[PDB]
Amino acid sequence: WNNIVFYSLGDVNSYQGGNVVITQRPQFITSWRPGIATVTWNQCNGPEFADGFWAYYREYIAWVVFPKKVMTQNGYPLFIEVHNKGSWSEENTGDNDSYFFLKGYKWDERAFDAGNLCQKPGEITRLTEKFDDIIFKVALPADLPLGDYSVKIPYTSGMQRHFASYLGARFKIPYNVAKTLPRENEMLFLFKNIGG
Ligand SMILES: CC(=O)N[C@H]1[C@H](O[C@H]2[C@@H](O)[C@@H](CO)O[C@H](O[C@@H]3[C@H](O)[C@@H](O)[C@H](O[C@H]4[C@H](O)[C@@H](O)[C@H](O)O[C@@H]4CO)O[C@@H]3CO)[C@@H]2O)O[C@H](CO)[C@H](O)[C@@H]1O
Repeated sequence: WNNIVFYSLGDVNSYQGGNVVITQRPQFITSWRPGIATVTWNQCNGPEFADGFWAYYREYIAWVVFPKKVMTQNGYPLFIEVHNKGSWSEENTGDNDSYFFLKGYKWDERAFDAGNLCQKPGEITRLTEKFDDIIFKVALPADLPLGDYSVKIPYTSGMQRHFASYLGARFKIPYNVAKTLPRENEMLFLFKNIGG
């Protein structure tokens, strides 16, 4: 059997880009913040609870799905580009609308730990793991009005936890499903367009 549960993080953060001109590509840093996660998706055909007497195997993969474009409040498109993905595995690069970053750091790990191996959507748990930052840069359209900007950029980040009854178990949430997961995180990108 295989049980996979996606635990979604949902913090809001700000990044000050300062004064910028439309010929520049201001950057912003997206950091992974340990916190409370909410199940937003699962797929299970195994047992619901492990009572401590039985073994199962863990495969954990961190995910970040980030938009390639975002509209400003006043109606202008900002183009998001990856500047430094750190150790993240940037995949499904052909998608026109979103970046997909994954970090599979645990696999084939046998455990007897008691717990709920298929929490339902809405359930929560605390994620204490830390992952690398991702630095993005933004291209501003030349026709962007001058002034202060506070751009809300929704995105998904979370932990895919896969429990299985056997060794060598592998599962990755399909990109097409991931792209649709609730985007509970928010980067609030601030900057003042002084021209150019
Ligand atoms: C679908 C698939 O399995 N392979 C694709 C691959 O998928 C892996 C990728 O998304 C990474 C990103 O971190 O996470 C998963 O794998 C983890 C580790 O990162 C990876 O190093 C490790 O590999 C070990 C393998 O499992 C062992 O059997 C082997 O003996 O030793 C290897 C190295 O130590 O595996 C884990 C698995 O959880 C994903 O599985 O991504 C690429 C890039 O897109 C491509 O699609 C592959 O087909």
